[PDB]
Amino acid sequence: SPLPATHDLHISGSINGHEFDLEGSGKGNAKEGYQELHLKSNKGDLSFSPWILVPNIFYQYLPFPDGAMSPYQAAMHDGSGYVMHRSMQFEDGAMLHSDHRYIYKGNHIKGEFRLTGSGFPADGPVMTNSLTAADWCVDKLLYPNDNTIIGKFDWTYTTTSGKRYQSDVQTNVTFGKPIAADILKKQPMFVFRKVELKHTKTELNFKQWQKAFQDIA
Amino acid sequence: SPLPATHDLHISGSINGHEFDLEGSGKGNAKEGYQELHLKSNKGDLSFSPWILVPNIFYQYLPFPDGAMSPYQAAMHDGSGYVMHRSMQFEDGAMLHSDHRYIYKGNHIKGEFRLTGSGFPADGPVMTNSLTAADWCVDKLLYPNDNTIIGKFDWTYTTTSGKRYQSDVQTNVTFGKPIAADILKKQPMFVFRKVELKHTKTELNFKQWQKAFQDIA
Amino acid sequence: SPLPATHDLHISGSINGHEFDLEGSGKGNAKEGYQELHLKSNKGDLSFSPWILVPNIFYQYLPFPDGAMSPYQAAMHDGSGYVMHRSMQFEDGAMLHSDHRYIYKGNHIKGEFRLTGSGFPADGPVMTNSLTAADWCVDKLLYPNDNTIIGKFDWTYTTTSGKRYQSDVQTNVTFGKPIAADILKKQPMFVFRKVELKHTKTELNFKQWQKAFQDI
Amino acid sequence: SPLPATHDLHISGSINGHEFDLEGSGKGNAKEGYQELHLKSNKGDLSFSPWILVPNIFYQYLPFPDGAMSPYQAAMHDGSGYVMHRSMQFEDGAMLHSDHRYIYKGNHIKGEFRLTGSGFPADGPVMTNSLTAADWCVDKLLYPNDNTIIGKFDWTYTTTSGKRYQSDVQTNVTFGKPIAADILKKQPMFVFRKVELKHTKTELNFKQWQKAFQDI
Repeated sequence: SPLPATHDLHISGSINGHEFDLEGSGKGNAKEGYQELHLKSNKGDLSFSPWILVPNIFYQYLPFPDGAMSPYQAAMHDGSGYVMHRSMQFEDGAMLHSDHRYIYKGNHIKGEFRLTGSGFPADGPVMTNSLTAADWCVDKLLYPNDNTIIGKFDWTYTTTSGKRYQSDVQTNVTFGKPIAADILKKQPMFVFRKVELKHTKTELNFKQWQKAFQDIA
Repeated sequence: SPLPATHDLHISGSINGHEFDLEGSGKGNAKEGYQELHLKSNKGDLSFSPWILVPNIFYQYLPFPDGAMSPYQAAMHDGSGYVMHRSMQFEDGAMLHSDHRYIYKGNHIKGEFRLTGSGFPADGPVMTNSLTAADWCVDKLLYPNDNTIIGKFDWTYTTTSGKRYQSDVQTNVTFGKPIAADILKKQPMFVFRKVELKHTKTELNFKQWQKAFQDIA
Repeated sequence: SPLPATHDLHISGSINGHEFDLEGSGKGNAKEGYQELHLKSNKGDLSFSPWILVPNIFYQYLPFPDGAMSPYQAAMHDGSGYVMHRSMQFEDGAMLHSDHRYIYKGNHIKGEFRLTGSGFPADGPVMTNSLTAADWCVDKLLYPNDNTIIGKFDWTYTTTSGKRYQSDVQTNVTFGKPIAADILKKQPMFVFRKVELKHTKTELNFKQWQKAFQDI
Repeated sequence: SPLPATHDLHISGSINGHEFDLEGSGKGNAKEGYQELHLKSNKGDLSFSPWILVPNIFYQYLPFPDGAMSPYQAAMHDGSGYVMHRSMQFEDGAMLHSDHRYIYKGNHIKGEFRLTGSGFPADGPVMTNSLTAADWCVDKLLYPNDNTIIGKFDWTYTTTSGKRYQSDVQTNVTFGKPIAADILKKQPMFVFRKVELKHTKTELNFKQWQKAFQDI
């Protein structure tokens, strides 16, 4: 493959015991780090805030500094691939885990994601649609061995009450083959991201900007 | 349904990116809290310690104090059911999540479990088969609303080096209908458990004893 | 050196930046695990729930099963002693850590505890004095080496709104001499405890029951 | 009240039960974020890696973007001040918490920091003095109310074995007066920092670079 230009996603699973299923497609620009995605529900109205599906709704679009391939891009490029496993531990006792798999077809990516979330309080912000936005975020990546990224960030939404809603997020990424030694010696690597989400009860339109950095200006 | 007498399990997923799949059956005694289970691999040798599959490898076998039905037993009994979502956060950066679903057929239970584990160090105790046993365990249960248990325990194995291997484990249990009000007013509830596991690279034989308690002698 | 029959406590530090200081005296039964304590404020009215000072307000009162001494008691008995370091990580972002020291004078314990708690939201149950009780509790103990206990429990209060207030609690205990081999080989050890607190803005009246168990 | 140009530190407490006490002096540039510090032990040779005292070894040196004062600096500037409470939760079960206070005398800061660390395994990198450097670091800051900062970062050292040593770090900062509205509305704020440490068993020589950012 070359760098990605387009992608689709089928994402499904359950939140508080209630099944959900979405699909759609999007595109992005793998040199800029930007991507956008449209999703539509296959099982009626979502009963939970669509914002809970971020960050889960494609780091193949993410370059590393000075136009280098991120390990994600490299793994797409030679076709050896990777999977991700993410955990979100919310401050109010909720948990959401996800598994991420991909199939490549030239410069197009097909994502299959499975999520399980539970323990969202009936009156907390996820079940009342009270999440309003996700804060700008710094992701910290380390490679504890040659085929794994352990990444972390503190994830916060703003909400309608003005109180933020917090979780600890950890993403373990497992590669089909060794990450290039030149990527492995620049640790830690950070990535600054911004997202937007417009949404109804049945549809999402998401956009994301990403930029990797070892150091700041 | 009545109380369970027998069960089978199909359990599958991936550990460090490597797929695994097991099935088998067992039985137990729902008044005593005891159950045993035999499992066999459908995909060759496990490349990870089988002990990592405990606690994941049926609280329907668990009575509450003085022969009362546990909420698990009650949910089987009227057929309204429940699911579980468990998270294990290991001290060395590994994570393992699981989703648990059941189907009842009279006094027989069919479990379908899906697990994703990742970030196990190549030289840590899971990938070297160095777990030797699981410590006796106290599970602490609360019901933050009428259809959910949030349970927790500190989970430790002994290992061949003599160092214990630790994780934080949280199990969120989501019920199809409200838990009985008489169960909901006895919080917290604790459960003392013991397990044994004999195993090879392709087969497991597990046993478990459980006893619920609000207070001790 | 005898098992403890009476004790004093001086506990101080700050909560959300506001200094506090209490002292008092109590007693208990080291064969049974029970003790009780009275504390009075030296700096005016407490600005936070006094319940936040539990569990921090003496495991020298705790025996082990079958009349054995707990490690806490043995270290009092030989004078070698120990310190505790405790951390409470609250679900709403607050943190409270404490440092515990003791002087023994025959059967009397003097505690000097220093505490820093911070980050408690102005409308949370601690700052609105809305905590009503602490749930009964199981403490899981391990000894990762011969002079250290690492213990954990999930700590929950009931509150006036009905919704519980939770924290993760880790207590590390460090001994001046090795723990006896016979205690070391019985792991985990669990301890079941119940507490009561009656309080006003200046005074606390605390009781506790505790009992070690390995199995039920 | 001027921005800081020099500072002293007295830092004490215990690690694994062993008391330690250091003092010294340093300086820095409050327009640039840099500061450096020298510390000397008053109680003999340290029995643990001196790296464990970082990050704990002065954000009054930290400016905010475009020459604005950080909240730390503004609270020095008006004399209203603040305290910090920090917690480090290590991957191997150790815990280290600290309490930070300051006295200001014109452009000079006096710090008094109290620390308790415990649970560090005898064969871990802290007790074998095997920590070699601290990774560069991004601190995420939020203000859940008008006098409080709640900050977090994942803290990692490199060690002689090649394997990193990790901890979760939460710092709660409490202000004697409200933070300015204009600082409050810019959340999150991030801070990028680099540190160096040269040390012997009795002496530390510490430098730090820091720079706030909202975006890159």
